[PDB]
Amino acid sequence: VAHPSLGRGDGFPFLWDNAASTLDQLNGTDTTIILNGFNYLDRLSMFKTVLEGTRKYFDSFAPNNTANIYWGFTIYLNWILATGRSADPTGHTTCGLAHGDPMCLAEESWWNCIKYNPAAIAFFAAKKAGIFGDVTKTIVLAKPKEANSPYCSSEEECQAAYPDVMATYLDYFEYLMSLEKTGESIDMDKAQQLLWKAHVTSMENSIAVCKPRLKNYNIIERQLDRDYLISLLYFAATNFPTNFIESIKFVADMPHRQLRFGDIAPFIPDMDMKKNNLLVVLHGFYTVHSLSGGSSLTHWRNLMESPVSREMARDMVNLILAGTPVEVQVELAKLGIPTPVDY
Repeated sequence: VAHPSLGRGDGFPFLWDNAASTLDQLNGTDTTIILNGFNYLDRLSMFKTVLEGTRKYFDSFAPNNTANIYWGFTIYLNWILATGRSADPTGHTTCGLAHGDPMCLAEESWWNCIKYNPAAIAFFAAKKAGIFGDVTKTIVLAKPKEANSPYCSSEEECQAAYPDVMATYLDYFEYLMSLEKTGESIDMDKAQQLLWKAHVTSMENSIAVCKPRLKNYNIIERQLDRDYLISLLYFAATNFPTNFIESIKFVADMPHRQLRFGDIAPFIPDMDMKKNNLLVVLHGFYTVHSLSGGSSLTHWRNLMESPVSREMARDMVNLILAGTPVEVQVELAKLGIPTPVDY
């Protein structure tokens, strides 16, 4: 069974070796490639194939492709599986439960809802850019069952429903492809900024359509979900790295199980101090955001235009990841955010 932070045991995702490295290895026929977006292993392949296709850009920094910035959502896929957050929370199907199909990722899961596109649409953008080489096969995606679903099931449908999402992931992969023609080395800060801009665009394009799924969870776990999504917008503006090491550091500090009535951070007794602390912090970003009418995020983005501000903001993120109990509003003030007051 998948471990929340360790994956299969060493940090790499559960069933890492079973996922495809190249499009050749995916199931299909001679004119089609078949992917089930609602299956863990196929989603893992959507990540792994891009990781193998982009390996050459990050090779001189570290072994085993661990400097690649595509690890972020790859590691979070393992975490949503390991913690039961991809399973059907309604009780209407056995999708994702141990007595049903444990690989199945539920349509009604809020986590699956927000994380689907950074797998699938990003995969299409990579293909279009030529990350995979030329590919004559047609991609066929398993279809959702809900009518008027937020989950798109083809290249054209995804393009039409989420055009900005497709475009921003494309910008990232097009920038990587340009390194082969300019005969230049990779600008890490610029590449990271490009990938973050796609992730953020995806989150923002999915927030309203995935919102109703929040109601399938109790109020404590549900507020964590909001806490997380809002916090991510703040973390992205800092250009914090989404490589292997940093991603492992984040999921280690995330709760290992779904929350329930009774859980109040930082006094959750089956979690270490680093997890309890991260939960307080996530809610701290939500509170600043909420009390300011979202205006703190706008200020934060403007301040994060400066590379020196971004470096200082990443230092605060490292303190937080180490378990240091910093007050978010007080730190944001120190970096020049006017901090709101409750009325």
